[PDB]
Amino acid sequence: QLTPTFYDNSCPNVSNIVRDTIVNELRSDPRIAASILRLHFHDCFVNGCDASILLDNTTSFRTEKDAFGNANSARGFPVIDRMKAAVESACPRTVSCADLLTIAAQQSVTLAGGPSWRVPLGRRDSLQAFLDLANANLPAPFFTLPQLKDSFRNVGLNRSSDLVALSGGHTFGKNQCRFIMDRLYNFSNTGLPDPTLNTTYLQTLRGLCPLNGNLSALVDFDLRTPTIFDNKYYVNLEEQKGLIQSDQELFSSPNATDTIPLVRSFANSTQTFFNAFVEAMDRMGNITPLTGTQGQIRLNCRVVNS
Ligand code: HEM
Ligand SMILES: [Ca+2]
Ligand SMILES: [Ca+2]
Repeated sequence: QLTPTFYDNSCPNVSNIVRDTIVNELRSDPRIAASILRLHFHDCFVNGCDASILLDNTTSFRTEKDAFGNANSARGFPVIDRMKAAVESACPRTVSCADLLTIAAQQSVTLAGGPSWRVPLGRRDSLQAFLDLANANLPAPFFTLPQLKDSFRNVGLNRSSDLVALSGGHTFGKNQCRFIMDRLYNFSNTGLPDPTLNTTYLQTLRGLCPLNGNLSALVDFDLRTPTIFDNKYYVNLEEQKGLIQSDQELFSSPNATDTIPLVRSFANSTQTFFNAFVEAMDRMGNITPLTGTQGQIRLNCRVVNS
């Protein structure tokens, strides 16, 4: 069983070292907190939170970094290497990369103004990476609500609260124009924009992402508070201002009978959202972990120990 006190004797300073690393990085890269939370999400949705996403290519298995949901998108790997080295110096061969990334995600959320809590620990590192599984399990922005629900259920998160609360991760961070081009100019082959996108915001987004423009251009997920972790993401949805299709469907999908009340509840109360986010985060962090003597305590998060 995972426990928040796992390193209280072997490495009581691990959380502080992780925090310091992120604080320093945030000065030159204000997007790193968001990037790190996303790395944890993409780690957990593929064979569980086992740091499999951190592994680089080998001649026997491909890296998950080349998955459709990670390639030219996932970032912050060098920052993880940095905190891992700092932690390895303070506590040799003690903290797994899987746990390190989990702590990094929580600290990132807190540093951005979100809730503060101690995450369950005791996870161990995978002996391989899963590219095919990553391509199959990571949800895409063009997924319908039923598809989003299916994706979460597939990895073990059955609750609509899991989906709505965790989607709150889009309260900060960046998104490439490529992922909303259809919503802006030709949605579902209708030759028209997505009707669930506020028309005033549509104009703004079209200006940032013109047709035939730079598809890699970045746009803020939350137009209200782009870098602050808060409940503004849900207020946006209520106004049809969710950035990607998967965001807005939580409020506008024909299948949103169960998610709409959750969106409203989180928009109406920061406390309600924060409580739900921590609850959902710990549930995601509990997805099929390797524990005890299973797996290893990876020394270099990019490669399996030898
Ligand atoms: C519900 C399904 C979800 C879908 C389809 C989805 C999709 C996306 C997409 C398309 C991007 C943009 C990537 C890019 O343009 O490079 C992204 C970024 C991001 N996502 Fe999600 N996401 C989902 C759930 C989540 C969850 C559960 C979390 C975390 C709890 C999360 C956290 C983030 C963050 C923080 C960013 C910004 C990362 C950065 O700026 O580096 N996402 N997501
Ligand atoms: Ca994983
Ligand atoms: Ca925000």
